[PDB]
Amino acid sequence: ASPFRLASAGEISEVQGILRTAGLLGPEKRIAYLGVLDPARGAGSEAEDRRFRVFIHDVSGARPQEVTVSVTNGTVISAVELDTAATGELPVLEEEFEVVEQLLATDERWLKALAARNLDVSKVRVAPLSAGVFEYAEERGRRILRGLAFVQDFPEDSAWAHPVDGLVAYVDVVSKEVTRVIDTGVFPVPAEHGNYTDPELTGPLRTTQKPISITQPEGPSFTVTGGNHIEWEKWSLDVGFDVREGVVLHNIAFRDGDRLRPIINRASIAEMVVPYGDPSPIRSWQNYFDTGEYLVGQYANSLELGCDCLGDITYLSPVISDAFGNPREIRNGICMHEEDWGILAKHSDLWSGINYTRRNRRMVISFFTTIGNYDYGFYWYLYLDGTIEFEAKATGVVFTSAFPEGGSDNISQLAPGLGAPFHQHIFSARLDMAIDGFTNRVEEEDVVRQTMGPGNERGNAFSRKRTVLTRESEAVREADARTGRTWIISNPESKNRLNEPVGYKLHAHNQPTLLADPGSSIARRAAFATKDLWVTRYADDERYPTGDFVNQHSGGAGLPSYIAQDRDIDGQDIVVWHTFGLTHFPRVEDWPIMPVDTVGFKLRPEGFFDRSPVLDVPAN
Amino acid sequence: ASPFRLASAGEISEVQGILRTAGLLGPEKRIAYLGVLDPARGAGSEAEDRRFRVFIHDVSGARPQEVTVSVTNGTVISAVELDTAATGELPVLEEEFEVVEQLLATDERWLKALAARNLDVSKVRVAPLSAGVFEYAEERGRRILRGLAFVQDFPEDSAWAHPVDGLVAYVDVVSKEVTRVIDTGVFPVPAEHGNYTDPELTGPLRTTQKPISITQPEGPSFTVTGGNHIEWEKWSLDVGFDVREGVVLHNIAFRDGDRLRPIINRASIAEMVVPYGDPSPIRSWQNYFDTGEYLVGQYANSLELGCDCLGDITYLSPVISDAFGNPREIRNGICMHEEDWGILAKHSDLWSGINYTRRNRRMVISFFTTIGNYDYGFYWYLYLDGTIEFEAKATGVVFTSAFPEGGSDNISQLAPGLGAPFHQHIFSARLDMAIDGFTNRVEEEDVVRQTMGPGNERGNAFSRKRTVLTRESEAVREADARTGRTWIISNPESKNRLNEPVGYKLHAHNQPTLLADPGSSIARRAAFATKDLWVTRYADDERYPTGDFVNQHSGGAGLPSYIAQDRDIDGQDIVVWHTFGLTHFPRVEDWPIMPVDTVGFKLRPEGFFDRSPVLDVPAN
Ligand SMILES: [NH3+]CCc1ccccc1
Ligand SMILES: [NH3+]CCc1ccccc1
Ligand SMILES: [Cu+2]
Ligand SMILES: [Cu+2]
Ligand code: NA
Ligand code: NA
Repeated sequence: ASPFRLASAGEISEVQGILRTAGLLGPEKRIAYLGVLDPARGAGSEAEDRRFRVFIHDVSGARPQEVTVSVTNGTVISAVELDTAATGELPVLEEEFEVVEQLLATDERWLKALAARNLDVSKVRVAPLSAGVFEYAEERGRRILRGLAFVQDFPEDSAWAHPVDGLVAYVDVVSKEVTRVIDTGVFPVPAEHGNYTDPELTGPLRTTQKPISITQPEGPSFTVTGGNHIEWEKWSLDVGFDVREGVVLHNIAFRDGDRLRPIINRASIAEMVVPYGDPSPIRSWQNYFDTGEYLVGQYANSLELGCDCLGDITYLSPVISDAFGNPREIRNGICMHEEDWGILAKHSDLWSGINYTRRNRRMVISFFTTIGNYDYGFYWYLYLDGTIEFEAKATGVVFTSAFPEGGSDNISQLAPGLGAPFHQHIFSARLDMAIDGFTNRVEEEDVVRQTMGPGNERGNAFSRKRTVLTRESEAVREADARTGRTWIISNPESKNRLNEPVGYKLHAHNQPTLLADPGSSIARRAAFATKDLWVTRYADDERYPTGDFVNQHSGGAGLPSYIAQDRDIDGQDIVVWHTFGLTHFPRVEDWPIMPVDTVGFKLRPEGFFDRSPVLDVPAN
Repeated sequence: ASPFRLASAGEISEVQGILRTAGLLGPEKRIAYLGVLDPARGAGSEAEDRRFRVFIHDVSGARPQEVTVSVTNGTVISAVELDTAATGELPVLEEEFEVVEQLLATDERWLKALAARNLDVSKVRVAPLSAGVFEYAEERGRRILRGLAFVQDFPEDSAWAHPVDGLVAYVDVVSKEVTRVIDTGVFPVPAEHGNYTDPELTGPLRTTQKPISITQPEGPSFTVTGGNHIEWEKWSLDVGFDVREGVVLHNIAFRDGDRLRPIINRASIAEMVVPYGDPSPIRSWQNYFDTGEYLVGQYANSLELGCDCLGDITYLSPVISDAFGNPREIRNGICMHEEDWGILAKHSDLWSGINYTRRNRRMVISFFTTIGNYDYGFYWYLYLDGTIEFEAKATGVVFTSAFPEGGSDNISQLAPGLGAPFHQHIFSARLDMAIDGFTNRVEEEDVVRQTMGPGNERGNAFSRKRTVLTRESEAVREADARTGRTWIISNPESKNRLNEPVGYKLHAHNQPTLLADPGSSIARRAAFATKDLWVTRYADDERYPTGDFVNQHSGGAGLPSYIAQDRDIDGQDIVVWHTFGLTHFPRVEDWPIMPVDTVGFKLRPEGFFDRSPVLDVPAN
């Protein structure tokens, strides 16, 4: 009954039928993106209109189309031809991954480069890398992928251990032309293997780990109704899934007594970028937006019980469309479980004699995605005390290069001859806030140091200051760890029992933002990544910090264009966009497969409740 | 057999006997501190000399004594009379907690202040707060406590909800004189109770939490030998316990193949300070060093199975001395267990077809302490991949005041009439490093941004720079979150297979340091807390960042005096002191008992190993 339910196989088949009947999905068409649209502001009409947005690619070279479909009424709502030279290309198709390698294997310039290196072309894998926008005028309006090569000594070999440096090719995947092959010189192909399942590399496996058993003899404390509605320890929310963003959280709310209080209308990771800091011409163009260009949701793993998710696990299996509009299930794509989380609160009082201890727990909602060499886990946590936390776990295999003779200022050496270019992993969380409703505002809170003097004779005082962000033009903010800077989202029209506005405080990790030169192509295309915090006024069509079509867009779309409208955000329907990321100088310990590193953020109640919300938690 | 074993009841009884026989422990003497001394550098003689350091207080007013005892040979090694006016007073005695309230209850000025407020003196509890050093010349050389009052409506009432503001008293606890009573005016005593076990406050307890069962059907993967030596997943270490510092980690080392490699010689939290930022004369003197002044180890809780520690738990029960030299056990004072910790490493490879997943776990060593209103958990974590992490968990009851009419810039309002002054909780970790041995150095690592130009035509490059700290005078460092600043401890004489020095990287949380004016008394006494990182050359007697006798020391002892020696630290036996802390602006949700907040730091291998150290972990 819920308009926020997951898309079903039947809905996707109906979309495919509507498009077919309308003449929009013939045999030369491919679906590059398909997703349900959220209800507009004002779904209180209960008139359910399940609408889907579709990006349709044309393999014959005709212009692509953005189509909106009403599955409820069986109609096409709108269909617009896209000018990709102006507004950007469609996301990379899974079926284009092979095309780079296959085209190159019959190009004379590529074959000559391999022959000079004594490489068998049947061993050479080619990574299909997004192109970006640089100095090649001939690429504007064309669908380009760039290719970097790795040697596979045998079919179960890890190709990442054998980069072929000094070589890169550009391919037009629609017209099937190799447009350029660039060979800056021969580098030795690193010879050591990186096969982390080879007993010669691992040695004998440890026998010292004894089992840890986590069970729930009465089952879990959360309930799932309607397929994707979760109720857990006064929290209520809907778990969505989008092929671009992955897991999306809707209608996060907290039952405070008899009253269901909204906190967040929609939470997602709306973009992620991995820019590389190696100035070599072979890789200086390399920045992939795994979300916006590749769509991380369509690469979600099936998660195995007792390996990926441990404990009493409830799964969701989201449905997405393949390139022809057929439904395909991602079996066990989302894991859902609660975890013990240590001490919640504890006091032994010298005067009252009362000893008091309570335990914490958190609800975990997660998925894993794999795009090429990298693997990422996305984890949302809900805590008993009202805290909401996000954590990204980065693992997989680092992207490699040769390590030059005489060293490098921009590459780490991992093994003899083997390098790993410096890079960042930068995320954008899009938080459509609804603190006690939709009239919200953001204040920047700084610690204030005070000088010794009158009214502060002992020089011990310190304070804090809050600055309201009133218009979008002043709502692009930077971190300041030294002054303890945080941001508070409050509802100036809803007060707690002390007559203060209710709020939530955003705690950032204060890691470095985008390091590239502000005049670079990547600074223009990933402008969101240059600042820690952006606040916009809510609009239906402002969904991604980089715009709708990231692939080969020249720059400036998304957040810089949104905030230029300079709209009123003081007690309005607002959206918080938080940039956070890891700066990765690879270490020897990251090779041949990298242990998880993490980054994220959290939101804690700030006078949202009238006292601690966990006084009613029982003793274990 | 190990010189790092825990003190036993028999050893403490022998210390008591040696002191008695030597004439040093008559009936007017009290032991204010007793602890075993670590072996000197060069214990390879195997000549075990178990030595104990003792601070002996004299209740008759004679000068106190520092005594060193050899329990092995049954001799007093040294006994020095202390000039407390010069070098500081001894730590607060547990038996002095009562004395403040009892003396005040017969003082006419105190009784008059209570009568003006219509307060029953039999209801008024008085907190025994450390005095610091301020403008009262008459306190130099005297053992002073200051008292702040709270009303207990009945014996099981939480007194913290009823602060008596506008009133403070100073007491000489040796001569039993009330030296001053200060009454700046009447404030209403907040009337609401804060009794978090009162069903009228909690409402009916939740029935929705179902059990989480964590068991180890084959027992734990770690072994304990010799009472306190731990072996777990290639880690080896000794767990010590000191009445001042609490849990101390010794000889942390990692078995890399057939070779046992040292990492950290001694790890402890060597100080902690809670400075308050309320400029009111009633509280502007208030800064307690829970470690240095009160000794957090002697207030360690007995931890209950299934409440404080959940899972397959191994306990230690450390032994300490009471004020007369009798052994007393802290039953179940240290919990020890391993925990599942999610995904360790994961990759699904598009070219090799291999799917690979491994799970992480951590070894946990923790204790909890309670000093008055506050409770703290100290957690050390060891991870499979070589990471070492510390986490402090702060909970308990916030220290309260009245909330003034018309508001305050330095106090939060928690309930009608009830305030909580702003404060910080600042810790000092003392890390006696031994990375692959004792020849170590520290480098400060910053991200380096690069400008668009020749050699960086696309403006994408970025790098890093490392600066060696060569002398103590340049080894007082500040955080810089914006440039991603970390610190690497390396051994320039031990190289990994890539011929780079082995190292470990220290990752700080980059929270604000001490906020008080640099000319204040607390900035001088807690100088360690003004900077994030200090490096000293190892010396036997340089144990605490604040000096040996913190109580009523005028300032400058400890780290500023150590680093003034300007010793060589480039490839030497060094000690890293890391300051980290929480800045606490209390929120309504912290009342009436506060949910845990956390802070800490971690160290990760940086080219310590020749590849990932967890390739030999088996599939679950
Ligand atoms: N992660 C997106 C870039 C990529 C895609 C496929 C193989 C290697 C790298
Ligand atoms: N935590 C050390 C200060 C303190 C000691 C006893 C009661 C309240 C406060
Ligand atoms: Cu990385
Ligand atoms: Cu606090
Ligand atoms: Na909003
Ligand atoms: Na050392």
